[PDB]
Amino acid sequence: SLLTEVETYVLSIIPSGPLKAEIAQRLEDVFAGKNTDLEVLMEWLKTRPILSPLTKGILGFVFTLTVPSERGLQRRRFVQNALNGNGDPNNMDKAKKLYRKLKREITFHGAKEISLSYSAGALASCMGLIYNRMGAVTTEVAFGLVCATCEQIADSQHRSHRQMVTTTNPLIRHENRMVLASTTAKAMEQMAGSSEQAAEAMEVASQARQMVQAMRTIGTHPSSSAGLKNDLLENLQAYQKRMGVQMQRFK
Amino acid sequence: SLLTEVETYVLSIIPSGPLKAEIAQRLEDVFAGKNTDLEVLMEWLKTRPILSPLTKGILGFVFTLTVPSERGLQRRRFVQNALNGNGDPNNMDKAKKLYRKLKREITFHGAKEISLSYSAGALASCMGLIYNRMGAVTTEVAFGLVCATCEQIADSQHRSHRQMVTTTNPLIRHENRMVLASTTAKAMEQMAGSSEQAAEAMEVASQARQMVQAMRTIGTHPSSSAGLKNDLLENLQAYQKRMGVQMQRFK
Amino acid sequence: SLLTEVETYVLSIIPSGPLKAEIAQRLEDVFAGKNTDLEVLMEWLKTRPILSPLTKGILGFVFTLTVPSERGLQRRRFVQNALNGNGDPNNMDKAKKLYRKLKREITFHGAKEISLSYSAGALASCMGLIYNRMGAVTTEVAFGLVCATCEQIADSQHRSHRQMVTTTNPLIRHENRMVLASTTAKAMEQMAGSSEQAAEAMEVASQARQMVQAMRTIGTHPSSSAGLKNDLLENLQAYQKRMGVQMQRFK
Amino acid sequence: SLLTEVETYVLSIIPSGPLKAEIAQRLEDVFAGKNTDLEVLMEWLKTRPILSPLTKGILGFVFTLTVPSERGLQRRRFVQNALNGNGDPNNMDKAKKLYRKLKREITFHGAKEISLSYSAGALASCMGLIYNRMGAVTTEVAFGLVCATCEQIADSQHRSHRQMVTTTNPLIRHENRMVLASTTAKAMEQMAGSSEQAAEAMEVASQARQMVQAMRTIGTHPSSSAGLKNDLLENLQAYQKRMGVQMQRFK
Amino acid sequence: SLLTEVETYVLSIIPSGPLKAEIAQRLEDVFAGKNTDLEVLMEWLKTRPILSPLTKGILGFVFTLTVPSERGLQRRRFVQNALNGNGDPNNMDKAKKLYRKLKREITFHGAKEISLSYSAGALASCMGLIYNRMGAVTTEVAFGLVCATCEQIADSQHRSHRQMVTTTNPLIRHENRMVLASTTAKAMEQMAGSSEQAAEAMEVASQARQMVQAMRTIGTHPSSSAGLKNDLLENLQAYQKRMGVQMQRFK
Repeated sequence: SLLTEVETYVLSIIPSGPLKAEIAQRLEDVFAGKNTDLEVLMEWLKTRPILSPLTKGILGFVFTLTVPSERGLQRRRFVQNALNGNGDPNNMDKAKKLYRKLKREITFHGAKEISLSYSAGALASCMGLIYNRMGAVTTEVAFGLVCATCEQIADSQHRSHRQMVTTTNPLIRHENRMVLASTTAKAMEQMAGSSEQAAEAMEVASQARQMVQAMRTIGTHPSSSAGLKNDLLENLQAYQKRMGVQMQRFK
Repeated sequence: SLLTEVETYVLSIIPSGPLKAEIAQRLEDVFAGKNTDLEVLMEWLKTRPILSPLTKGILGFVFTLTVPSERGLQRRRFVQNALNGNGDPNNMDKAKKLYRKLKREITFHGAKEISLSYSAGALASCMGLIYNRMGAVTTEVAFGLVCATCEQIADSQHRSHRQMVTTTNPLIRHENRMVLASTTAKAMEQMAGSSEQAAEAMEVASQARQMVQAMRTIGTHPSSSAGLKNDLLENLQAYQKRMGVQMQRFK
Repeated sequence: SLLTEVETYVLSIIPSGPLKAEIAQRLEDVFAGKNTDLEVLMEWLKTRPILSPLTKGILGFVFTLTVPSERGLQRRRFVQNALNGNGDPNNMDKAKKLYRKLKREITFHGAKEISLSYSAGALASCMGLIYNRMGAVTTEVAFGLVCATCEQIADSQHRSHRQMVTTTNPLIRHENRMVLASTTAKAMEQMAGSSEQAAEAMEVASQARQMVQAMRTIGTHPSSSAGLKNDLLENLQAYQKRMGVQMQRFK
Repeated sequence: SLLTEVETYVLSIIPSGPLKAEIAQRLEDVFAGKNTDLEVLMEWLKTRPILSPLTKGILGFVFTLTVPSERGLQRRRFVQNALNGNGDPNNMDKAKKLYRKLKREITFHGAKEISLSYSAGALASCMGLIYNRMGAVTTEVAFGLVCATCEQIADSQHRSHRQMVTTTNPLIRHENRMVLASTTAKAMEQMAGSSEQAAEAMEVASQARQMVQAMRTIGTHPSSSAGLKNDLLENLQAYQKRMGVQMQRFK
Repeated sequence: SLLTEVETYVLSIIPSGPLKAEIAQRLEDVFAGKNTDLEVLMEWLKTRPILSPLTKGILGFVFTLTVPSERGLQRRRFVQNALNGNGDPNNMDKAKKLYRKLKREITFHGAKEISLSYSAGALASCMGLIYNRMGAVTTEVAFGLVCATCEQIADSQHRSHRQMVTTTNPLIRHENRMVLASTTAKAMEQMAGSSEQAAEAMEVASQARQMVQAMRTIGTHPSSSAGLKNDLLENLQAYQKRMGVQMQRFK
């Protein structure tokens, strides 16, 4: 498919959080064709929290093609300013070399290959060029390009969140055990509320949010959070395993 | 048959999604002869999301012949501009060589053979020529041509989605496991709602949309989605197997 | 028909507004033959707002032929001055070449063809010549000429409102969202007042005129009008859809 | 359209306030053709509050063309003095270069293009020239010019209200929170009075005008207005959201 | 906006009290355009209580431009005498340097910038110069100047009410607790009288005006007013919180 190969190369560049859980409803209802509007979506996406201007741009290049109409309205400025890359003079023709190449392709992987064998930042300049003409580059090709633009990025993270240096301090490794549990427990309040019982594991999750409120409220020793996530899951490995979704995945 | 050999060569060029699930209702109700209009259909098809201008053209060449009347109205422009191919001077006569050949045939496969033994892009120029005269080429022949025009395309994809290069990153292979499940689970909410129970597998599918909302909401590790689609199907391999449609097909 | 092929080639040259909604009642009641007078109509048409002197002329050449009598009164001057084209010496005979050609035809499309294969401005000189003799050119032929004179114009706009350059500023794209809604909402006050309820959507439309009065009265940010028309229609997609006319056409 | 592309390029140069909410009723009833007079309108527009003499001039060049008659009365002086630009000798011919160019055009965007590729202040000199002859420049062309004259202005603001330097003082940032709320609350008294209840949110808005009267009456600390607009909207996000217009737009 | 950026730079220079609560109704009804007169307003503003002659002048320079007419009457003398600054010979040309600069600008922030990069008292001399000619300085520019003139002032206070030296005496810190409460309680009598109950918190506020009358009537010890404001608010944190405006803002 082609729409389950674009959300994948688009949702993998966004940080993890309720932003990515909302965007993935907009992208969903955009493809399906619900009653939606663009300038609503582009304003909601310009005010946003943490998001690279490049990443606010790609999602503007996406929602402008996918939407059920050819509005052709004022090409919004946060995108056109985002995809130039602060005007690098050394790729103005390189993008045009690519824009004139991609004008010839008709399939998806034909473009993603050509665009991968290319720089990691001049692709945006082509995307900011297609965001001004969009005349002979069909949308399948363009999705081949953003899937390359966003794969050069996703590899930038995979070479980063693997080259990390884990922490030695206990204070920080105490809070990480509290965050993960207080976070994981807030989800389980939601994953259960849409179920039939919603009364045995909504509580087992709430108290592990209270117990974490207490440690911060008491100044407890960092040797107390040890085994807090995995001890939460075990207590609702019965209710929220078959009367819920599943477990041994959140850890 | 002849109408179950035209939807096949027309629905195989369109990307996969709710577009193709809607088009295949328009093509259905067009052949059957329900109360339908053309300029409605041609406007709805001009505003559309991802679709090659060539592919917006073929479907205009189809719906103009299949519709229960000979309107002969203004030959809409997105088609006539789409099927010329940006005016290639090297096939103006080659199409006319074909247009004068196809004028002689009376059967379907007689045209699809002749049109296959020919270029992959000059066929459109003939189709844009039949879209201006349509005088001695019966509709059976024309359907022989679009079935060739769209088989040269469907082979272009089969030589593309087989020459692909699978991904190595886990972030991207984490999202693909979320998309496929969140997508597959949205269908099962629909394939069940038209059934008698609609209450055991509509939930088993909804929670696997919630559990996927949680991972994005938590930033879970990419080793958690492993076995999420096939683990969904197993939990409604009982309800949505005999009280539904069938399974072990979606994977 | 012949009168539904003259209002079409005459109402397509007039700008959009209450002028065109009034003219199309005069042209209607002229053909039907209601109790009407000419010099009333020609005075009302000389004082008018935005209208090309050429376009004030064609409508004088129309209403003078269509009216239920052969007055033959003083050929009013705003027309005769409008159709000469500021006295081009290079078409005085070309029009007379056409006036002597059109004297031979008896059908409509026979004239519209001959007059199309001709200049875009010497046609008026023929029309200003027929506006002085009108002796052997039957009215069917003359309507063949104005339908050509006004098709050379309507193509001038189609090559203009398609070659436009959309706006980038938000202030201007903020007001356009206010105009379209405040305009569209004034119509819906009228399209509902001639109905049975006239009380649920007359209000839903009035408040969206008040909310737009407020933004101008407050100096609101240009990211507030986003989704104002389409948000209006949705709120009276229930009342003014079946207890009214129809929708999803105004957008 | 052409009248929804003139109010947009005319209402975007006027400051925000009840002036712009009144002008946009005059421009509305002028196009529609209600019983209106010019010298009333030109006197009402000469006495006015804050408005650039240039901006008082453009609206005189507009209302003189749009009005349902060709009065041709004494060309009022606040316009003719406004559009010369204090007699710049370096554009007397440049305007005449433009006046002789625009005499040839028949469409709208043909003029707006030509007039954009030109100075930002010599356009007025052409407009003050058309305000003295108005002989071969049709009104469509002239509206193409004011839409350019007023786009050179609207870009002057967009390069100004974006280059602003936000305030650091709390006293000033205390009053801005009071103005916006006391202003926004006065509108909501009006947007509700034309509704059925007009009794739950007319009060919720009035008290937030009283609470702001109190701070000025008490000399309250600048850390009290923090969250006053958005706290107002929340209290009538129930009444004045569906029994009114809409919200989350005024902020 | 431009009128919600002038009341802010004008109401921030006036002391806090019923003066500022009245002025902010005059400025409001001036912009909106109610039936108002100038010489009424300028007399009411000349007799006034505490107000710097400079501050009585700026508000005369404001109300003279904002008012719906061009009276051009006798330039009232309390302004013209106020804005010269007791005739400083060392800025007669500096203002004229500014008056000739500001004659060139057309936008607001363009003037406020230029006028900020300038003295804190020669701005008035320019304002007293514009109060005599007002010929080529549009009102938008002038409002750019008073917004600078009054920002040099508002910073003078922010460098004053922050450099204060708090009091050590208890007698004075006893009365301040009585004033704030007796003042705050008089407002709450008003903020409640425009509500539905006006009977539970109008009394809770009146008695805290009586209890303060008693201390003055008894000569009570300064350790009795401690916790009088915050103890008042708590007793009508129920009535005058949802059946009123809001609280925890007055402290």
